[PDB]
Amino acid sequence: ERAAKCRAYAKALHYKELEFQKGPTPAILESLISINNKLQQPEAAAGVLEYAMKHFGELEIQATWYEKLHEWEDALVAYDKKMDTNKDDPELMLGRMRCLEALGEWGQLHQQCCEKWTLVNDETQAKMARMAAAAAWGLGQWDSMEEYTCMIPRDTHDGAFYRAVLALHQDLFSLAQQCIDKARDLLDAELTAMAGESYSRAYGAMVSCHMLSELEEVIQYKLVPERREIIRQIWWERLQGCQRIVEDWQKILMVRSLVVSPHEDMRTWLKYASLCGKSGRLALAHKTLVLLLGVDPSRQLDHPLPTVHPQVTYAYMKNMWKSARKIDAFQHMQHFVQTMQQQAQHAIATEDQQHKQELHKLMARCFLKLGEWQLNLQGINESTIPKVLQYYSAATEHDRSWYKAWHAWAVMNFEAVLHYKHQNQARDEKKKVTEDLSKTLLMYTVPAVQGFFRSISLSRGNNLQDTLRVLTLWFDYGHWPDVNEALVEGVKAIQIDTWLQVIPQLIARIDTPRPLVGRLIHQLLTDIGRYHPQALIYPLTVASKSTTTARHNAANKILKNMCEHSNTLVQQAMMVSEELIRVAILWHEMWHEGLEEASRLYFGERNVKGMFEVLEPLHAMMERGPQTLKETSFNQAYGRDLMEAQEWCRKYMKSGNVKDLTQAWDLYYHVFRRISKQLPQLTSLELQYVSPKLLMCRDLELAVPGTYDPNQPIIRIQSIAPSLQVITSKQRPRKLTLMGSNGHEFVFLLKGHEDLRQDERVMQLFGLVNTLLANDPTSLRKNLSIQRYAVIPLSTNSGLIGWVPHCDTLHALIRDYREKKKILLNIEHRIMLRMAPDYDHLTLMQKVEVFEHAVNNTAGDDLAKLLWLKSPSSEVWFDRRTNYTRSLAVMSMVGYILGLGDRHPSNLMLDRLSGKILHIDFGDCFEVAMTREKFPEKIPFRLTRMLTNAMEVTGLDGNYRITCHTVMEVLREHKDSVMAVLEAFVYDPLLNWRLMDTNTALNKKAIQIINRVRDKLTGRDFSHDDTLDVPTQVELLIKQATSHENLCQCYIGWCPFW
Amino acid sequence: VGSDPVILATAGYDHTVRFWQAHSGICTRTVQHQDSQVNALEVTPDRSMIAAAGYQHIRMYDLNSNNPNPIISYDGVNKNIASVGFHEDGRWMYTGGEDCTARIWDLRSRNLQCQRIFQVNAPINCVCLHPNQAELIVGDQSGAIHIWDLKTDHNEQLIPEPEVSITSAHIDPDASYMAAVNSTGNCYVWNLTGGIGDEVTQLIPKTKIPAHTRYALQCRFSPDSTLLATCSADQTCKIWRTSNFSLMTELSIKSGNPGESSRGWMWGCAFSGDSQYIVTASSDNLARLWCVETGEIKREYGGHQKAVVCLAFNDSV
Ligand SMILES: Oc1cccc(-c2nc(N3CCOCC3)c3oc4ncccc4c3n2)c1
Repeated sequence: ERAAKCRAYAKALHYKELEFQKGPTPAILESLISINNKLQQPEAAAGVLEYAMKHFGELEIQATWYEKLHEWEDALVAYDKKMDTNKDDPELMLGRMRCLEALGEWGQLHQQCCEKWTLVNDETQAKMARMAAAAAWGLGQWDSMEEYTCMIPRDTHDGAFYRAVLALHQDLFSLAQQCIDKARDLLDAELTAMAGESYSRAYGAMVSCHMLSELEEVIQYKLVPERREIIRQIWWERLQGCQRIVEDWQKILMVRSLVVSPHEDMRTWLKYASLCGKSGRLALAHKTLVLLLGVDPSRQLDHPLPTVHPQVTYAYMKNMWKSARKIDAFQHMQHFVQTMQQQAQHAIATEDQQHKQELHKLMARCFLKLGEWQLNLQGINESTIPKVLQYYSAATEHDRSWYKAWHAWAVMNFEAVLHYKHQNQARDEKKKVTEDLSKTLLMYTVPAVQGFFRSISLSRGNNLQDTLRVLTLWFDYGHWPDVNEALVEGVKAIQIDTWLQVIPQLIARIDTPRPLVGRLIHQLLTDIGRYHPQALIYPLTVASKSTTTARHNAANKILKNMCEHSNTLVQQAMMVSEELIRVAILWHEMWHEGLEEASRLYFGERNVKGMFEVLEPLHAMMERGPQTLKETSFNQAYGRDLMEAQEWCRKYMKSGNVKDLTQAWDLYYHVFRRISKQLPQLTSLELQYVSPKLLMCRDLELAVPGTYDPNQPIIRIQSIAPSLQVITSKQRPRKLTLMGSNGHEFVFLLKGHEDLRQDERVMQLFGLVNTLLANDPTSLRKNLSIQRYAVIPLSTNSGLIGWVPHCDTLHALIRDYREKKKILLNIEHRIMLRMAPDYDHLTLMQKVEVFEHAVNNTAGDDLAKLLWLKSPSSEVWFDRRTNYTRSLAVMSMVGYILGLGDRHPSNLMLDRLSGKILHIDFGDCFEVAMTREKFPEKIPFRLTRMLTNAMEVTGLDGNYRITCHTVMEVLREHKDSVMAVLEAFVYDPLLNWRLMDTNTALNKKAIQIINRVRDKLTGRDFSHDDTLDVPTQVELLIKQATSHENLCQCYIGWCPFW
Repeated sequence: VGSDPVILATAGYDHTVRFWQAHSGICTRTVQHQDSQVNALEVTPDRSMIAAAGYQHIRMYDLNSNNPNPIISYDGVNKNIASVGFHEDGRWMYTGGEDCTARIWDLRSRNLQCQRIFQVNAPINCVCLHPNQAELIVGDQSGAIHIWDLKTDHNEQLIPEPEVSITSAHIDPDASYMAAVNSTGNCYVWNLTGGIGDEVTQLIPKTKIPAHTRYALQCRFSPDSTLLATCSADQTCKIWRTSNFSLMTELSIKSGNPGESSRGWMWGCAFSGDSQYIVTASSDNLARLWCVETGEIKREYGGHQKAVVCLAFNDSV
C-alpha cells in the first residue's frame, strides 16, 4: 500500500508539470510545491519557490518569502522593517514570532508575547500560547509556562505535550506518563488529517516522536537510578549519528535539560555548539558556549579568556575566528597555548596522565590553528615561514600521530621550497646566488619529504595527494644525496599498497636520465612487481614496446625481474596485448590511411620525402611475412601489386624519373579502390582469421583488463569471444568481448589510433573526486558520483575501454525518437541553412536570430518526452530524472574544472536503467577546445535545451543548481588534492603534447593552465580581482552555458539545439 | 539606376543586391553578391557607386555604369566587416571589423591595404563619422564608445551602462546629438560640445531610453534632427521625438497572435530627405516604406528570396 501511494503522486506530478508547461499559474505553483513535498523531494520543490519568487512577488511581503525559504534570520529583520514601517497588523506579529521560535530566541519570543497582550484577536490568542509556552520553557520560568499551557487546549498534541513537561518538573510521573500517550494519539490522528499535503510536519513529527520517546527516558531518569550511563550512551550515540538541523536539536536537548545540566553533559553541548558553528549559526553557538563558560560574552573584552574549561575556551576561540574578530582570535590563541603548556609542565603531579594526554592533543590542535591563522593573516614570506614551521613542528610533537599535524608541516616545507624557487625565477627575469639557494632548498626539501612520508602512513587508502607530492620532490630534485636517503627511508617505511594509486606516474619516469632518481624507481617498481604483479604487467608491457630506447629497455629489466617470480603471467600478458594491437588496425586498414596520406603529400603537396616515409614502414611491416589467415588473404589479393609498386618507387629513388614513379601510383590506386570497396564490408571480425592465438586462449592467469584490485578476488580471462563486431565509424572500433573466470562477461572497445593515456589520468582524477563526494555528507546524502570506466592503454595508438552497460548516446536516443515520431533527424540544421545559407559567416547578432528561429520551430521535448515513454512506472520515471539531473550537474562542475570541451551528443550518454549521465572521450581537456582556431567553444559544459527540459520544470532553480554548489563546495575545500592530481599530468613528461596543438617553452604554457585551474577553484576564474563565492560562480557559469550568443557559435555537429 | 533621383538598395542572405524604384515597388536592377551575406549598404556621398560590406571584403558596385560588377573589392581582412561610412570629399572610407579594427580606406589609389588602422579589444560593431569630418565614433562589443580624432590620433573612450555590446551609433546632421544603441535594448543620448576647429568636442549625457526589451539593432536620426529611430529584434522600428524623447510612431511586423514565433527582425532603417518617410529592412525578405507620421505602410518591396539585413537610401541634388 505504502509503495503504491507515492506512485499516484508521481503520476499526478507528471501531468501537473505538463500543465505548468501549458501555462505557469500560481494555481499550479501551489499544487506543485505541495505534491513534490509529499514525494519527500525537498530541494526540487524549493526550486519551485525560487521560480515563485522570480515571476510572482505575489504571496507578497519579502518577509513571507524569507519565512517560507526557512531563512528565519532574513525574515526576522525583514519583519522588523515591515512592522516598524507599518503598524501593529496581527499577522505581522505572528510571523515575527515564528522566526524567533525557530531561531530559538526565547528571550525575545517571551517578551514579544507578554509586552504585547492587547491581542483582542482570539486566533491571535490561540496560536500565541503555544509559542510562549516553549519560550518560557527555554528560559526556566515554569510559572509562565503553566500559565500559557493553561491556554493551550488539551485537544492539540501540543496542549497534551507541554502538560507532560510541566508534570516532569514538579515530579508528577503517572500524569506525564498518560500525557505522552494522549499527545501520541492526538498526533497519530493528526498525520491522517493533513493526509499528504502537510509541511515538514510529517518530517517534524519524527522530531516529536523522537522527543516523546526521549521524554520517556527523561521519565526513566527520575525514580529508578540505574540507566544514568545507559540513557546517556544512547543519548550520545544517537547524536553524533543523528542528523537533524540545529533547530530540532535545541528542543531535543531541552528535554534532556530537565534531567542533566549542561555542565555535566559538556561534550554533548560542545558537539551541539560545534554543529551550530559549522552550519552557520554563530550568534547561537556563542550563547551555547557563554553558558558553558559560565563567564561573559566576553563583554570584558580586553580581558584574558578563562582557562577554567580548556576545551570550551578553544571552541570559543575558533568561534571568534570564524566570527568577525580574527586578529583578536589569533591573540587569545598564542596566550591560551602559553597557559596550557604551563598548566601541563608544572601542574602535572604524576597520578594525572589522562588529563596530561588529552591536554597535549588539544595543544597540538592549537598550534595547528596558530600556524594556519598566521598564514591567513600574513601569507608566506621570510618572516612567517620559520614561525609557522615552528607552530607545525610543535603540533607534530604534541600528538605525534594524527594525519593533519604531519601533513600541515610537510606542505609548509614544500611551500617554503616553492616560495624560494618562485622568488628565484623572479630574480632571473631581471654563483653565490645558486649556492645559498642550493642550501636554502636542501634545508626545506628534506623535511618536506620526511613529513609527507609520516603523513602518508597515517592516511592509508586515502593519501593520493601526499603520495603524488612525494613524487614532485622525488622527480623534481635531480637528486642531491640528502634528499635521496630521505626518499629511500620512506620507501622502506611506507606500505607497498600506496604506490598502486600512482603507477602510471611512476612509469612515465622509467627512462629518467637523473641517475640517482632512476635507480629507486626501478627497484621500487620491481618490489611492486613482487607483491601484486597484474597491477604492473599491462602498463609495463606498453612501455617495453616503445620507440624510445631507454624506455622500453628499462621496462624489460623489470619484466625480466618479474619472470624469476611470475613468468607465464608476464608471457600471457605479453601475447594478449600483442595480439590485441594486431586486431585493432588490420593490414589493409593501415594501408588505406597510408595511401590517403601519401596522395596528399605527393599529388597535393609535392613531397616525396614525406610520402616515402609514409609507405616504407607499411612495406617493412609486411616484409615480416603473414602471420594470420586474414594477413595472408590480404597478401594474395594485394601483396604482389604492392611489392612491385615499391619496386617502381625504388627505381625512381635511383633514376629520379617521374615515369618510374607514376607506374607505382598506377598500382597504388588499384588496391586503394579494391580496399575502399571492402571497407563497409567490415562489420564483423572472426578471431580464427584475424588472431588464432586469441581464440586459443583458455583459463589464463592474466586478469580481465582493469578488473584487478587487492581486496578483491582476481578475475581472470577464462576465454575470448570468437567474434568482434566492427562498430562502423571512421576509426572502426572493435566490440571485443571477454569471458570472466567468475562467469560474467566483460566488454571492451578496441581503439585503433587514439592515445588513450590522457583518459586514464582523467579517470584517475575522477576516482578522487568520487572519494571526495562520498566523504562530504551532503554529497553522500544525495548519491553524487561520476560514472567512470576502465581505460587500459595498449600503445600510443591503441587501448581498451570499459563498456558501461545499459547506455545509449544522447544522439542515438534522439535519432530513434525522431524517426519514431516522423521528424527529420536534422530538422533544426535544415531550418538554419534554408534561412541563412552563409550561416558560418554571419555576425554574432545575425547568428543569434537564425539560431533562435530554428529553436522556435522545433520541439524541445524530445529527450524529456522519450524518458517518460521509456519508464515502466512513474516512480521509476521520477527517480531516473532525480538521478539524471544530479549526475549531470556533477560533471557540469567537474567538467568545468578539468576544462572539458567537445561535449557533443555522441560524447555523453545516459544509463537507461538509473538515468545517471555518463561522459566519454576526454581528449579536449583544459581550455583547449575554446583556444582552437576554427570554431572555438564558448561553453563551459553542455547545458543544452533538451537537457534542461528533461529535468523538473523549475529545473536549474531546483536540484541542478543546489547540486552544483554542493559539488563545487567540495571541490574548493579539497582544492589541493584536486590540484595535485591535475598538476601531475599537466607536467607529466609524456603527456605535454596536447598543449602544442595550440599551433594548429611548454613550461610557461603549462603554468598558465594550472593557474587557470586554481582560478576556477578560488572564484577568480571570471574577474582577476573579485573572489566570487560558490553560488555566484555557479550562477555566472550556468549563465555562460545558456547564452544563445555562446551556443549559436558552437560548431553545428555539437548540436547547440539539443 | 544611379540616374533615378531616388536610390533604394536592398541586400541580405540571398546573394543579390537589389535596386528598387521608390514610388512603385518595382525592382530596377539586381547585382550578383555571392559567397557572403551583406552586412551593410552605404551609398557614397558622390552618388557614384554603392558599398557592400561583407565577410572579409567590401565590394563596391556602380550606380552609373548601370550594369557591370564590383568596381573595387577590398580584401585581406579576416572576420566580418560590419560598418561602412564615407567622408563627404570623395576619397575616404571607414570600416569597423570583427577583427577589432577601425580602418581608413583611400578610395583614389591602389592597395588592398588601408591608409590607417585604429585597433581595440573586442569586435567593432559600428563606425560613424561626426559631421565635422574630423572625428570618428566607434562602438565595440565590450561596450566602449571610442572617439577617434582623425588629426590627433587621440583615442578617447567612454562606456555608458555597458558590460553590454553597443550595437549601432549615430549622430545628427546638426552635430547637436549623438546616440548609441546597445544589446540590452537601450538608447543613449549625449549633447555635443561643439569644440571643433582647434578641437575639444565633448559629450554630455542627456538621456537613456528603455527603447526595447530585445536586442536593439540600429539607431538613426532624421535629417531634421527632429526624430530618432530605433530598429530592434523585437520586430519593431520606434521613432522618438528629440524634443521630448517620447515615442511618436511605432512600426512593427508582429504576427497578430502570440503563437506565431515572430518571423522577421527589423535590421535597418533610412529616413527620406524631407524626413517625412522611413525605409525598413526585415528578415521576412521585404523592405518597407512607411509614413513617419501615420506609421502607414505605404509600400512593400518584395523580391529577395532570403532575408534582408541591408538598406541604402539617397536624396541628393
Ligand atoms: O575515452 C574514450 C575515448 C574515445 C572513445 C571512447 C568511447 N567510449 C564508449 N563508451 C565508454 C563508456 O561506456 C560505454 C562505451 C563508447 O561507446 C561507443 N559506441 C559506439 C562508438 C564509439 C563508442 C565509444 N567510445 C572513450
